Amino acid sequence: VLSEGEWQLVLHVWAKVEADVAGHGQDILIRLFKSHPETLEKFDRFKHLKTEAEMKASEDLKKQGVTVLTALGAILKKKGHHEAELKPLAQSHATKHKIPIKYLEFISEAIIHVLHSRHPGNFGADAQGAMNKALELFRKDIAAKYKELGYQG
Ligand code: HEM
Repeated sequence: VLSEGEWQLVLHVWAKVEADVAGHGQDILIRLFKSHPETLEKFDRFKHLKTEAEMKASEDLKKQGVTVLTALGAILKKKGHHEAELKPLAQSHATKHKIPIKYLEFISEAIIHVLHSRHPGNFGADAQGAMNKALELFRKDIAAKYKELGYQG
């Protein structure tokens, strides 16, 4: 369970993401695909992209980055009270997209990497620890839902 002070560190860096969620989403997805290229294979819409340049020019990838980060932002703003938000997300990602917990760890690592690079003014050590806690809680609750849904993540 996160403290309110930890939630505020999470929400204060998310406020900067929201200055330009599209640009942050491009950076985060591209970082994920460069660090863990196997994850790109899950996105049938744009798994054909070969280079970071193609990735940056992809309108579909940009829209996906907005979709991801906006859904995650809604979850974070619930400050752990995210049962309703996790239901459809767990179901689609367990059953339709088939995203292992290991890949949610990968995208969490990409989010932390991009925030560390872009936002040193709001992502010092304490803030990064709070974000890690929030993302661990997200993955913990998602993994429990995966099991309820019949998916070993
Ligand atoms: C913070 C973690 C994540 C969040 C909040 C998130 C959120 C979403 C949302 C809102 C959608 C659209 C609605 C839906 O299908 O449920 C979506 C679609 C999708 N997600 Fe995720 N996602 C996350 C992580 C991942 C990861 C790590 C992968 C793959 C490695 C992935 C693969 C996909 C795919 C393939 C789609 C369908 C894209 C398409 O329409 O072609 N997701 N995600």
